[PDB]
Amino acid sequence: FDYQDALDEIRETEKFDFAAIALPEDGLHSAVIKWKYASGNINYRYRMIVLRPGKGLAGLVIRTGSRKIVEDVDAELSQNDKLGYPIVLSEALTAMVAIPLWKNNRVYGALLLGQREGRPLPEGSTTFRINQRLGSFTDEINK
Repeated sequence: FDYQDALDEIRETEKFDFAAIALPEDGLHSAVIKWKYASGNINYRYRMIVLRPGKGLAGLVIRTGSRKIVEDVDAELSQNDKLGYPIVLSEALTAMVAIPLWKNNRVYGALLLGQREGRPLPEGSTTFRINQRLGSFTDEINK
């Protein structure tokens, strides 16, 4: 209440083509990660993404608890990497920053900021800060 709006603000203000939030959800005998919120999406395929623990770009970020930066998806990610990151394929991202969302002293979800069509990541994305901009969540800085 309301994460969609905040997501739009960040994407609109920081000038990204795409933004999304990954959060934990209850599954049968296993918690899963889904892309619950999205801004500037080109289709609705991301809604169908269900990730087992540790999997996907979101899972990589949740596991390491530190941000992941990809200036150029095409050149930096292997075929295997790309296949294992469905939202990247689904949204046609050519560059992206993924940031761990921390609730309390625990890594919780992930914020993805992405670009399309070869548009570079905005200058300063490397030290983008979640705190006081996404409700309760903070990033890995000061952890």
